[PDB]
Amino acid sequence: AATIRYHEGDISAEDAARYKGAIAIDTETLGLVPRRDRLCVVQLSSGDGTADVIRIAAGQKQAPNLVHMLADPARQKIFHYGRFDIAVLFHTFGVTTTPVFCTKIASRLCRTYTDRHGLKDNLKEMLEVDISKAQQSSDWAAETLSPAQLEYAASDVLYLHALRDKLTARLIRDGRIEHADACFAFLPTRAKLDLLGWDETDIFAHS
Amino acid sequence: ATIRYHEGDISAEDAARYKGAIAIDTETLGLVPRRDRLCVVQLSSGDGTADVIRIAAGQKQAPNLVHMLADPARQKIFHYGRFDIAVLFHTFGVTTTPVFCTKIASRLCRTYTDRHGLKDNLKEMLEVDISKAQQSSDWAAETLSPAQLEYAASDVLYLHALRDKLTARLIRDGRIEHADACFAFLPTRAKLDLLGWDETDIFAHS
Amino acid sequence: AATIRYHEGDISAEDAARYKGAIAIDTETLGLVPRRDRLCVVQLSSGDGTADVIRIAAGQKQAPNLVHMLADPARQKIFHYGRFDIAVLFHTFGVTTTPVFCTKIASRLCRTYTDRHGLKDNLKEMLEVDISKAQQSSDWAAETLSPAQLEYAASDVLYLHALRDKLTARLIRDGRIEHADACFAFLPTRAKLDLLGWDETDIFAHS
Amino acid sequence: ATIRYHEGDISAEDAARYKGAIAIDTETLGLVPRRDRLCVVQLSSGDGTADVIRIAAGQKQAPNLVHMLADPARQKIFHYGRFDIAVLFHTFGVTTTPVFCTKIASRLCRTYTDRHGLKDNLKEMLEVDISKAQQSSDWAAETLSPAQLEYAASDVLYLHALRDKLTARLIRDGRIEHADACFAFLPTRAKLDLLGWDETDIFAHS
Amino acid sequence: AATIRYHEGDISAEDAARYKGAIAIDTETLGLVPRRDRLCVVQLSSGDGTADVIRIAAGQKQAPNLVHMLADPARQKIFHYGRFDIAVLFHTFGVTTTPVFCTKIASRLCRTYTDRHGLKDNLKEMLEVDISKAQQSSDWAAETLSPAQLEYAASDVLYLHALRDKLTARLIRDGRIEHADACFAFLPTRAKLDLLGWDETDIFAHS
Amino acid sequence: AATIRYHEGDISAEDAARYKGAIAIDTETLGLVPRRDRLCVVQLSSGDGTADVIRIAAGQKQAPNLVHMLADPARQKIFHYGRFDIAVLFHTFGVTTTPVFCTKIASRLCRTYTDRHGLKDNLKEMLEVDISKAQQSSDWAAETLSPAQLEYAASDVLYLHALRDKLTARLIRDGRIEHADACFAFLPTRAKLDLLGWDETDIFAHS
Amino acid sequence: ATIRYHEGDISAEDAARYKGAIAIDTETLGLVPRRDRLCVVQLSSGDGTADVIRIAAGQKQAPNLVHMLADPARQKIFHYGRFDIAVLFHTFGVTTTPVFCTKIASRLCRTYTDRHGLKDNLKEMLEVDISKAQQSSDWAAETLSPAQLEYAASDVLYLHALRDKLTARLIRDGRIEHADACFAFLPTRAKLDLLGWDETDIFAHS
Amino acid sequence: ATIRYHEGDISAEDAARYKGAIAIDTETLGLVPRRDRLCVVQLSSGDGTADVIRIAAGQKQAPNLVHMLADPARQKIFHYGRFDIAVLFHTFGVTTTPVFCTKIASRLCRTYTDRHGLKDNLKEMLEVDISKAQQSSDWAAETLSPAQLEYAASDVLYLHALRDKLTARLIRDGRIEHADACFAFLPTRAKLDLLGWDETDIFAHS
Repeated sequence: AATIRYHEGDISAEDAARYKGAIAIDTETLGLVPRRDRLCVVQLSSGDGTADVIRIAAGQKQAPNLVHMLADPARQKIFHYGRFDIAVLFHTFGVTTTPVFCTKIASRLCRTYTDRHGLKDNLKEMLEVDISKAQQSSDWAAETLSPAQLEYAASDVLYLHALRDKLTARLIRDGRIEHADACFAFLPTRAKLDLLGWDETDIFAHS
Repeated sequence: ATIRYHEGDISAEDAARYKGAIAIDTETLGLVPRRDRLCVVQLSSGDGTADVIRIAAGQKQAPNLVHMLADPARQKIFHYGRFDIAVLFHTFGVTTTPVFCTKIASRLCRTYTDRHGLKDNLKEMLEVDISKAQQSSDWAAETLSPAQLEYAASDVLYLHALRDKLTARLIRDGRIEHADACFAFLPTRAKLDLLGWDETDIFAHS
Repeated sequence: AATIRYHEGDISAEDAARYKGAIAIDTETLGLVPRRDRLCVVQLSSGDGTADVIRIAAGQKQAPNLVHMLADPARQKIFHYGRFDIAVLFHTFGVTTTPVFCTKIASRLCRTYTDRHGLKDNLKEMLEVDISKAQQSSDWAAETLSPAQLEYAASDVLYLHALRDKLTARLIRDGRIEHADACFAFLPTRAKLDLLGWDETDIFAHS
Repeated sequence: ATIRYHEGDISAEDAARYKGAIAIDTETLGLVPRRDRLCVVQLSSGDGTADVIRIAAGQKQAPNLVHMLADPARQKIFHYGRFDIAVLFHTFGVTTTPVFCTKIASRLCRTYTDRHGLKDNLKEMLEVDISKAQQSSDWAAETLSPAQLEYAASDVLYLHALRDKLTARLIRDGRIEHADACFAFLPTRAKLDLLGWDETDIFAHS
Repeated sequence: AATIRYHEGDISAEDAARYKGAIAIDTETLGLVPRRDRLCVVQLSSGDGTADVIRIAAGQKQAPNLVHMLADPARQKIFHYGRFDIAVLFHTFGVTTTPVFCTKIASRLCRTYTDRHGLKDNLKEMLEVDISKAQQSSDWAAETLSPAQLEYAASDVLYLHALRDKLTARLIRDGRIEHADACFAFLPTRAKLDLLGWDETDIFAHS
Repeated sequence: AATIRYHEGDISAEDAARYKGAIAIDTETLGLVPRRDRLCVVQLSSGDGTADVIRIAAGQKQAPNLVHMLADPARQKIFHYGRFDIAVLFHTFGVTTTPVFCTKIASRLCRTYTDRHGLKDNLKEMLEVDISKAQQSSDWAAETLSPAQLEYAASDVLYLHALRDKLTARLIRDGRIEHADACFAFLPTRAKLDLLGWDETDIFAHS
Repeated sequence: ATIRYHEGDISAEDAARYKGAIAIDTETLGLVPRRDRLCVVQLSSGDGTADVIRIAAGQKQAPNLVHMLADPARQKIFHYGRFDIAVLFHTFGVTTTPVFCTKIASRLCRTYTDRHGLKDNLKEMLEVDISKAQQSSDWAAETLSPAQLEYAASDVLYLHALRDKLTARLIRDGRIEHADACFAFLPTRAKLDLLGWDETDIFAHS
Repeated sequence: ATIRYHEGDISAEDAARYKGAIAIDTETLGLVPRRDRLCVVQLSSGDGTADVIRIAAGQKQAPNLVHMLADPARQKIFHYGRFDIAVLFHTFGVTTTPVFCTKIASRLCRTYTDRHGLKDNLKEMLEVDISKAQQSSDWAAETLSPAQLEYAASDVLYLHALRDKLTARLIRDGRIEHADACFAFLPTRAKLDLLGWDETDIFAHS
């Protein structure tokens, strides 16, 4: 019945069964460099106002119930800036998350009247929802996640279905849903190119 | 006879020579598609001959060429297709598909150099020499010169061979799947450029 | 009698008849790239403390009463940074707005003691009028403009006659009215050069 | 006899040769008008001959030249008039009008190159070769050398022909009206430079 | 008896006679480019807590009582960033102000523990005096200077003797008084080089 | 019994005897350029909540009790950004401080989820301790240090043992203690290379 | 006979030639170790001969080479060891120690020049000429060419001599102790690069 | 006989040749005075001959040279004295005064060029050719080579003549008083550099 369902290592089968459709997802790590900074938390939400928070142990390389969800082509995974998380999940578990919807790419493609494409600003404008970023820069490898860390992790996925729905309607209205879908199809490759060593260059540029 | 010249569109007879992949480049009045009109489209089937099609100011149709560009059964090979795909969509409304880009391929496998232009690729990969002297000529000239026609043909005459060599390197070095995904995105990348995202990576934060 | 007169598609003939002289004008769009971001609103004021707000539909390419006002050489159009709006109006309707007075160019030419040439700062110093920029970055394509969007649109044109008058007096006092008038005569060409593809370069520079 | 040399001002007799447009350039002690004085003004009527006028330190009048510069009935042709118009206004108080600038014209039509200098324009458009060797000489020298006089004349001898070729390109490519509006603004752009706006586009936000 | 003695055109002989020693001085203009932006106000203080504020008219090229003070080698002129004001005064009146003490140069040479060398920060640290910069960016050519403009002009010179005295003691303590004096001797040339056309380059650099 | 024990010139033998293990240490100077800006204060703490504050006189080149502590290989010296202080101490006294632990290097090596590696931010996150930076940019050469300067100097060393202990545990947890120890072994050379003339280049780069 | 070629690992017999310091360089597919695989390791004992070891894709062991790299009794000499030490650790898991880097040495003593590459060092310090023509070749080629083998050997043949000359300069100019401390840190600097600190000095504020 | 070589200090006999202005330059181990020691001081009286003084590591005195440098009755001529004045103060504690700097003079009068180095000044102003080949040599060498001695002498042999030509231009173009004030500040500018203000103009806001 909990708003924040906590797991160690992997999601339970009962909680994975809550996800009959799209899966909202984010991760927390020790930093922005996957080969240096380990995966610490994976958080998920089915869009019903509750979330799963999964603590990932140091050195952990399998999470079979979660990994099946990530690879399942029948269920879309929704991220805000999936470029990073898709890379972290491939680096850690060897899974290519697919198919994906990225609300940051979607924001860039339809919220053409602003330069503010972060999650907090998207949720404020599109949903009139306030989230706090205070815990983004904390030690996510802690043995005991703090109440504030659990709040942040859950709130970071609780609103992604609703945000995707609003941005999808804007993309359809403004004629860019096809462009968005092509971006989402390339996103796992973009993440893998980062891991391989092209993380600071646009492969489509001249240089 | 190795450079077949056409006004406006390739003939149906010459289009029928293209039984497989189509090497393609364009020439324009500059690097800004909405400012700098398409002036030439050049094609080769990889048999050592080329078709050079001169495009008129204001021309909006080229039915035989457009059918080739849209034909999903025949790959189109470009060097830096990001630009030409945008120009072709801007001019004719056609989305060229499917594509292979030898510049993207070069960037993904020739990791030991920063020289990814066509001339350098042709020299290293094929020992073929081309001259870039006519690159900055007036492609809207009333009469294209013999030097211009030779330059335009040379930009397409070797793309099948270059594609094959770079594909072998992509296989050897493990990046053929990444290259194919880049090629699948390339028409969208070109369309995003036309809409004013030309100086930003849509996959970056900004 | 309304302070904010609302129109769909075009201004009414009765309201266009209010403009016996200069026309204060601005636009709202989906962003700063005319070939990508459609025109959404045109707002006008005759300088009497009231404004016309005209919602422009997606795909709309004619607005005959408005376009006649924009092209009428007998009535000056007053913009703050007309470089953008003149381009948007030419892109959308094919009209070359003329003649124009730009209060941003005027500010740059006479308010030589400051680097703050935006509308809010000009209105504060020159008129002791406060305006809020909160709604500048909103979805101007909304089917129902919000009360805050209507306030912003109206306030954005309500003070331009008064601002033009103050800046004109400063330009005369400080000896730069001729320079300003030459800038205003070039402004439609500058806007058209942006649309053609020179939007990021000064055509008068070496490169 | 093809380079007519004058001290201070052109003679009335030689000014009367100019029945139409006046090609014009200047030489100075550098690129900062309030620091670097005007040293030479060079003119050509487009007939293959030039007038070279040497300007003295502190000279504030040149009545025959100033009458030509202000005469609204005769166009003045410059390559990058933005600079010379400023120098002439700073020195003599004259606003040169009306003007044609071949550098603005080049930027508006030679969209396929970044080379908009005079030497490159003359080579592409006219197959005329000029040498820039004396560009960085001391133009305030007590005696101008034959090389300096040849350089100064060559900067004006071809501007009518270059104007005509670039005008044809502006017609072909649809930008003659934009060019004319730029020329109408150019004297104001030059005056804004003298006032300290030389490093900013007055039409930008900043 | 006034704290702020106002003058039009030139200081009176009676008020110039108050200055038996160093003269604290600043100017106000229409901006930072002397050939474009006219001199509007010259303000002076003898260090006794009162100031002279002299309005300079458009086109005015003489101010004989003031100019004698500026040129008088027997009385030091104290500026905060005299590089600018010395240039403006030479451009306007043809006078080379000498000798000078610049409290900004002095601050840079002895307040080596901070990057904040403006007047407000110097007065706060060295004298525990607060001044407001609100009126720095105002129209100084106004026919009627506002009460706030008069306050700003006076406060800008009221504390310069005291600031010079504190910074002089620091320069002596820390061994850099000779360097400071050499900088002050070069300052009029530095100002003149700005007017001539070297305003954006250090003449002592390679380029 | 004092929380802040004050010394002129050198620490007393009795107070040096308090340091049976690691020595927390910082300095204050007239600025960031050792050849220009003299050493003014050395502050130490044994980690018991009290500190020694030693005023260094102008021109002073010996401090034998302090220098013995700095050179003693049996006692670690703990700095936050020791690169600077190690250089200042070598420049002033000729002593090579060794061995060292730098909490800024340690922070950069383990607090990989943040870009905020200053002392104030480290103490806030790692210890929930607040310090004020108000007095960092003050005149540290004053004959009479102010109460606020004494507070700042003491608080700057009071928490370094505790910070070192927390960061050491993080470095061990995250696998980078060996990297940190190698950085600390190079740190005196890095400081000396700064003094010699390589202060603006990484000697390990290509250029 | 002066270039001994090996597949995969140096032979035990040839490793036994190395009684003292070991000059070493590598060749790769580019400058990003996790992207661009190790292709060649080249060694010299300083006797005018070299061992060139070609490394296979996916190769993770080279026992004789790794024993040399880890042997604390024999110094390894590199020019810009920061890169090669990282590549060797990434590929084989070995931490090369102890090391001398002639590029660090050059930066610490050749204070009158910005030219710290190997070719310039060899020319000034030894009057030895090497050519960099094969620097940007495909080092993963199925067969390394004679030019590639000569280039690879020349990169190690002179490092003992260069080390000796630069050591003399470090003694003369007072920086040998600083150099030795840099060499002691160099393996850590290389490991920090692999972890993503490659564009930051860990000793700076940021 | 035209290059008189000295160890440590000029002889009293050769110092007595200098009855007027003293042309002077130095050579060092690089551009950072506290890192890169003074190695050579070269002087000329303007008579076509030079004194070259080799400076030892750690040398802190040179009494005859220092007396010349401090002598207020004899001007010292440098090209970019900002550097050498700092090196001489750092090494010997002497404040060289009074000075003329031909690089400052060049910047104040050769307003039509960005080429203010010595070689370019000597070529334009005197038609004298010097070669910069030894600029980046090891000036702390145990034996200075004939090429080094020729380079060092050539840096001072023409400074009187260059000073005279640039002074004439400063007179012509109205900036001799500004130049003299710059020269009066130059020793302070050099001392501020040594104190860490070397990358900032003390007269700027920051």
